[PDB]
Amino acid sequence: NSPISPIETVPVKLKPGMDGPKVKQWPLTEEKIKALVEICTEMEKEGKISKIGPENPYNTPVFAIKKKDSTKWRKLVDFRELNKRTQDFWEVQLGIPHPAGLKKKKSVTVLDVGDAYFSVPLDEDFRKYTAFTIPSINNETPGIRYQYNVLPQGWKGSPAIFQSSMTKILEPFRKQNPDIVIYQYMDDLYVGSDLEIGQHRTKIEELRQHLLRWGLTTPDKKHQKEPPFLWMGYELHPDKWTVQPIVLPEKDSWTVNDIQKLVGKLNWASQIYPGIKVRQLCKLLRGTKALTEVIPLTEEAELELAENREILKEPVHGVYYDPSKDLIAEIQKQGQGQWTYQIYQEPFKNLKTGKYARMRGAHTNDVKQLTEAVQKITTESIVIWGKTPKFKLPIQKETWETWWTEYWQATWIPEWEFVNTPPLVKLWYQLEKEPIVGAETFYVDGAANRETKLGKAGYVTNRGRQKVVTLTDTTNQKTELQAIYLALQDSGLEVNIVTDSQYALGIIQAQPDQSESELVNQIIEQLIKKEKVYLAWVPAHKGIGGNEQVDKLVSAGIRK
Amino acid sequence: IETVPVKLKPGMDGPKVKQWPLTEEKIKALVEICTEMEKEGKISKIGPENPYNTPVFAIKKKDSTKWRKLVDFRELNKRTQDFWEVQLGIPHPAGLKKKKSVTVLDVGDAYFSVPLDEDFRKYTAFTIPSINNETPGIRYQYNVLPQGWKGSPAIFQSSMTKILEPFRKQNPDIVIYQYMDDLYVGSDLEIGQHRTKIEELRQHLLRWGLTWMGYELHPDKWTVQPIVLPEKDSWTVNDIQKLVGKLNWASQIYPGIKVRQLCKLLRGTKALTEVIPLTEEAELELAENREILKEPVHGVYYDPSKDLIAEIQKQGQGQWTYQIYQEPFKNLKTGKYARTNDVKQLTEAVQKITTESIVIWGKTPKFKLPIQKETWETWWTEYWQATWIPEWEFVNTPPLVKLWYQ
Ligand SMILES: N#Cc1cc(Cl)cc(Oc2c(Cl)ccc(CNC(=O)c3[nH]c(CO)nc3Cl)c2F)c1
Repeated sequence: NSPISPIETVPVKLKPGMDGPKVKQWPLTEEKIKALVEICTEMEKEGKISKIGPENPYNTPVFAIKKKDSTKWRKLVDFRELNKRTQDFWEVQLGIPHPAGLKKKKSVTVLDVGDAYFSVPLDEDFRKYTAFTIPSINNETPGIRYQYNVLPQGWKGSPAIFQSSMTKILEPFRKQNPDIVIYQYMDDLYVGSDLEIGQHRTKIEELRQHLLRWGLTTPDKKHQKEPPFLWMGYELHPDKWTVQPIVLPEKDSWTVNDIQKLVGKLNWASQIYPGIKVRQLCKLLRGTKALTEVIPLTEEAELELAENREILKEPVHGVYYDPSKDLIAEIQKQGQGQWTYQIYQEPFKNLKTGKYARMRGAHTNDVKQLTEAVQKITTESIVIWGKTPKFKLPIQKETWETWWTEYWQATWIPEWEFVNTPPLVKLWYQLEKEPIVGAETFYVDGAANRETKLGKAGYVTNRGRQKVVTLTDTTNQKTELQAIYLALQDSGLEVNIVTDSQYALGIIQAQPDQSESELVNQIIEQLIKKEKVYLAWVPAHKGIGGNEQVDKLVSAGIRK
Repeated sequence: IETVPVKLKPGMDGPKVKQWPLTEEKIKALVEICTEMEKEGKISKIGPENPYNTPVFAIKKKDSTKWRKLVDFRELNKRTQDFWEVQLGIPHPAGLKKKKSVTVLDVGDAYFSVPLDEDFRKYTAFTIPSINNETPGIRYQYNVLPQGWKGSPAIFQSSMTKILEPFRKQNPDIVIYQYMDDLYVGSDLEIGQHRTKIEELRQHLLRWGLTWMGYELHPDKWTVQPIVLPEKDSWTVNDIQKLVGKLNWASQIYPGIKVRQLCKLLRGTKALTEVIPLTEEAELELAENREILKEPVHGVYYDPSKDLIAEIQKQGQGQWTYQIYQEPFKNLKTGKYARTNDVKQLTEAVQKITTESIVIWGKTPKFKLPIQKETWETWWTEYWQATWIPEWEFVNTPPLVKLWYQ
């Protein structure tokens, strides 16, 4: 049948301290035992396997299967035990190539290697462990036994050793053809050059022949696939690329399974269709689940899905990369902590788009989110193109400088420019750096009991006001945020607040504009309405005047 | 030379650490470097049957334009600690921190002459990646002692002693310490003389085939950062509160700090702006605290069986404060670094602090770094110039700890 490469074999070992597999073969039907003899004979002739006697003590089970409306039999070997015992190998491919990172080429050819694994030898010292046995009719006589001389299907080392082999075989060609691009992916090779079609169709052949001289067979000009190439969920045309067509189902009733698959089809679409959202659709899945159970769509979810259909209405495409030009990345806020971005080299011809719509922690603001989004896009660009883009961001240079210079975490956006595409990222309040003369100084505190969970939150002020609200099923943290919230409602537009909660202070000093906490979100509304808030901290239980008095009020029937 | 066998710990296996994405600039720089190293037999390509990996980066050597290869052997260093710390440990001299000037010489080239035990070589595997996963990306392992591996100078220790025997005999008041790829040379000499002795040392080294801080370090010009307390003509309720808070947290470190009188001044429910004249008792209580803060901490000592931690705080205006300790609030050292961008500055502080840490204890500390993991991990290599890498983790450590130190 087909060649096996003369390439040097990769030494292979079992995991230290483990002997090979010795799994018992289970008896099979005559039908199967016949199918298997027919197959293994045919394989032996071709060099893939060899007969070996009962000297070899190892065994892996074997099986034959034939589909319902069919007549070809297939052999299945169950390498689970040998795989447990085979060494770990180096991970095949760190990632998979993005279309947007491909450089356009005048002519491009796809070459699948035929029967890749069977075209490569296996380390002789290791073959013995690949032993299997076709058994006799009702297991009377000892079975016929074999071992592989090539890479077996489903064995742990085949993918890696194959790639390794193809790499070594390609090295020379590459050195003597530096202007030719050869992508390696699984059995495939994608070959692109800027040469004129005549010289391209020549060079392809030298490759096919170079490959054949190492036992690797490939399809000839007649059998070679044509543009556009369908590949890994993409369409690859001669000067553009897109995702393969997206069919958004129309349903009376939506199941978890229907929504799960929809989110995915959209998430996949988001890499070239700008503006795709999935927040409201994802919210639905945040529950006990049950694939076949119907979830009725909410209004927000229907508005979101409808908007997505509109975007997907007419097809959209992305250009290929051009390493002479720079990369420009633009980001826009879609609201709800959803961010959308586009990357182009010439405006507005996108290489790709994407979305960031994440929640790092519990309390956050847009300035922080935009930084994260920038950070994410920057890693993405280093992976795809090998350089970082120039950014264009909806934030005043002024707003940015104020934030970073005063914030406590180190932070750093690389070269960027402001672009006035509303909504703009701003900070919605700032806290005073100095106490406010002629403003009521509230001293606030909260206390919760750990057994009962019954809390109290309140204040005492220098104008002699006081309040104490009682809370049920609460915690120390929540009472201390209630305490600040009371002080904000009851005070007027200017106010100083003293607290003994580093927890509250820390949250509130980071200038959040959104939270998972409802109480924080209320405290936020208030801080915006105010004109001046100063917020200081004193240590608790030190008899600091003001603090001590609200401490007595909130401790009443809660703690000693 | 006959190769020294290196036994990895029982139980532990070699590093399996993913490579952080590199830019084209650095990938091309690495492909050039690794090509030469292959020709010179220092590294050899490896097959897929080597499952191990350690990350690699490219930097520019301190104030230079050529690229240098920097392997991150942090995992491999943890997993081979018995070899380099116990079995062949290089002892740290306490003299070094006392000397007037200390000079740091790179001596990493020394190691490329000594072959590495063939059974260990697989644990030094690393990868040059490719852009957009075009190619599977090039895989090497080391044949000679690699730079960055704490085992290397441990092995080379006996060769380094021969190299330096004449110089030491001729200069018995000069202290020389090897830490990883660098030599630390300390003298009390006049700086002109010091530099003459360094050039002399360069020449000894040259005969064995070996070509955030200033030129030299000045350890004896390192002293503490007292936690300082403001001095004012007029004090407010707020100022006192801030002072009591500051004093309060200080008292966990310094025993004897007292605020009883100070608190008495705030009795009531007073407006923050209202001024409050100090009583004789309190002013004396403050003065007493102020005395305690200028002086060193009693009871706090370096324990060689414990890791060193370093915390750093961003003070604004290009200012960064930092503390080194082993048990929280038992500070072994405190300091300040000054004057670009947040990341560039922060990496400068880390290297500076690490260096002092090598000088004082022969150990780098684990940093608690106030920054987003990803931001740090993208950028740090842009301004890094050291041959080593300390351990770091990331924290969101506000708020007044910032104000408590500057
Ligand atoms: N199947 C498949 C497949 C998958 C990948 Cl990741 C790449 C691939 O080949 C390409 C290579 Cl090697 C380089 C660039 C592109 C982008 N497309 C072209 O340049 C291109 N040119 C032409 C005719 O000039 N058709 C196509 Cl498609 C390529 F498409 C083919």
